[PDB]
Amino acid sequence: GFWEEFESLQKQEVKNLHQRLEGQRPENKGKNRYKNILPFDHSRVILQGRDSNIPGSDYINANYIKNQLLKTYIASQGCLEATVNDFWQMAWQENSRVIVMTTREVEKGRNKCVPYWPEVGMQRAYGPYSVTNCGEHDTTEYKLRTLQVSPLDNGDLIREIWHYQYLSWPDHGVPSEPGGVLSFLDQINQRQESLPHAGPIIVHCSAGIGRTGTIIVIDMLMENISTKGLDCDIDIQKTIQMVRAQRSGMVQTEAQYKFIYVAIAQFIETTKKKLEVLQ
Repeated sequence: GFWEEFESLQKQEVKNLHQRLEGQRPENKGKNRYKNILPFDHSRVILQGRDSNIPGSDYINANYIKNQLLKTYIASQGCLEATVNDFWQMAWQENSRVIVMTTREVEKGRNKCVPYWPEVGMQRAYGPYSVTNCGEHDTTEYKLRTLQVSPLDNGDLIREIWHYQYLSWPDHGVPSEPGGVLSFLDQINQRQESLPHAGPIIVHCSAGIGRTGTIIVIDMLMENISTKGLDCDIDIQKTIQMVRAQRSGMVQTEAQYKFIYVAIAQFIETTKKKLEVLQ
């Protein structure tokens, strides 16, 4: 009786998998970069520590993404000034220890993301959290900032968060070679794997679907390969569709689509050459 009746209610939620009502509350209008790029209600990140008596207080334009054909991710839009505190609430509650920013703050005179970290050696509050930038390391393609975050009501409860910003991947194109992105993801994965208890990796660009979707799909495919071997079914189209069921529009452009193929092809060839050496 019960499970059959329950299944009859599971039906409605299946059909509702494409709704994006929360992002359309009038209270949330200033929290979106684009009125038409909204998180699916079913997978949206719901902010805690907020007053449920205030409509929209739980909102952020971001969704959980998991590899439903295999670690997990959050795909987020890039901060507006009005949403920087919301971003830090999200990172704290999810226990995220790695942030992956795939955009510059401004590209070609267009705002993409406001900075939500302090300069090195600076400490400041973002709502009820204190964030300190403890140091930076520059490579040719990306910058790593080590942030220390703690609740203002619990000052000694410190978490280190590693913030990786890719600097050479414009919203209007893709990198000329995939090597930079592949080594960037290798460092990110080494960091994440070193922390079994860490929450989802937070990945963002400007709208949170283009470069964000592209880098997440590359990472999931690399994971699949590293786990199953070079024998595995690599189905890029299927992987993208799976990720699109969780946040609308992930992997936006034809250049991004081709870049996934180019990145994975190089990853496979590099892997094969190393294995050839070991045998």
